[PDB]
Amino acid sequence: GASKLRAVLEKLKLSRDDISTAAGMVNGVVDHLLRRLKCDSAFRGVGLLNTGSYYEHVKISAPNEFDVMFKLEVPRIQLEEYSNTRAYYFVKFKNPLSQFLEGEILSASKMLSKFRKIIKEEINDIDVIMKGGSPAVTLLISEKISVDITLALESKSSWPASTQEGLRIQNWLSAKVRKQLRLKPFYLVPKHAQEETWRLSFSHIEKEILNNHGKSKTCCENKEEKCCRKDCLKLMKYLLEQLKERFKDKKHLDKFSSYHVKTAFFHVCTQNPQDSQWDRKDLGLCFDNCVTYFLQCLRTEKLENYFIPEFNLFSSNLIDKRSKEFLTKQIEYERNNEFPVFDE
DNA sequence: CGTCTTCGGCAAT
DNA sequence: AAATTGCCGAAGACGA
Ligand SMILES: Nc1ncnc2c1ncn2[C@@H]1O[C@H](COP(=O)(O)OP(=O)(O)OP(=O)(O)O)[C@@H](O)[C@H]1O
Ligand SMILES: [Mg+2]
Ligand SMILES: [Mg+2]
Ligand SMILES: [Zn+2]
Repeated sequence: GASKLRAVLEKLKLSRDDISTAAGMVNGVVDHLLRRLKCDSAFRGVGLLNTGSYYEHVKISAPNEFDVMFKLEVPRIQLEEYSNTRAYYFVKFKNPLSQFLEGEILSASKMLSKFRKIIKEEINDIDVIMKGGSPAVTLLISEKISVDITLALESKSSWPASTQEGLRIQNWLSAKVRKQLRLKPFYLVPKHAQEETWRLSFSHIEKEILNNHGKSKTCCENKEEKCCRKDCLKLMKYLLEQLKERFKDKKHLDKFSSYHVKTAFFHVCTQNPQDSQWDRKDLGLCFDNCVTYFLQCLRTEKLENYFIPEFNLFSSNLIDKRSKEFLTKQIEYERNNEFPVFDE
């Protein structure tokens, strides 16, 4: 019901007064931590990269969770793939970060220790409190707003071989745009699989795609070309959020995150490259495409990382089969009854 | 649809 | 020498 879905999206609209107060609190704390980190020899070339739903304009309910990425431009990087995970690597150099070296590989553990320590020493100074390595630190500002701070290495090199067949946007955002996007740097965040591994990150490309998302260059720039891509992502994020809360006493949905929904959404955009396939009048049909695709990923236990096709976010090593069947069962029930979790 | 606010980039310090 | 910063304009809440 497109009429009901529009009512849900109004409920999910952020308060501009809340945005102004929340952004002010986040920026003040983030700018403070950047100034301190820029004073350290190791974090000398640190820079800010705003990531996540808020800066992608797909945050729902309230601006209570922010995601920032503190990126270091590292030089002469040499990646070594860990096992055959296609997404986790060991970092080597072909310098400031010499202190974090353990042998010849860059220690994500050591680098995370100084990162957390410098931030923790600076957070006790401030009405903010600090709480698998990525995000490095989670701040709670005034008991209302949480900010995930992710340490990240910036490599301006060509993307690793595992991403060769990823970012399949040629028939959607154009091969010209895929060439320019893959020219931008890629990022490595400390994530353990072994605690000295780094995981590939493309949150900057995800933000850029979401804010320049149409086949048409003028998509969502005027009233005539308002698509419902972001509305469908919001509805999918809310559906998973309401289900995880409804079944929080059970532990099945604890492994599911909004990134699974966001990754699945990018795949639906590849499957439906035209803006006419995302017309505002067809919000219920477009949302059902996102639901139908997400059910297919659950049932087949296959949800490829949008940038690393061989990395399966729904792998059996990552999520239990009973968790996928449970979420499959609940989504099918929810769809067959006009999504009761939206009313709550 | 005009107004106001925030965010992102990068010449110019 | 290279990190900082002010500013322009899009995105989107908001109302009338
Ligand atoms: N498993 C993952 N693999 C790769 N990148 C991830 C993963 N989880 C999160 N990210 C990156 O971190 C960012 C923030 O993720 P987070 O878990 O905070 O949710 P989100 O995308 O911000 O949406 P919301 O916070 O509203 O649920 C994402 O935009 C994504 O780019
Ligand atoms: Mg977020
Ligand atoms: Mg997070
Ligand atoms: Zn659009």
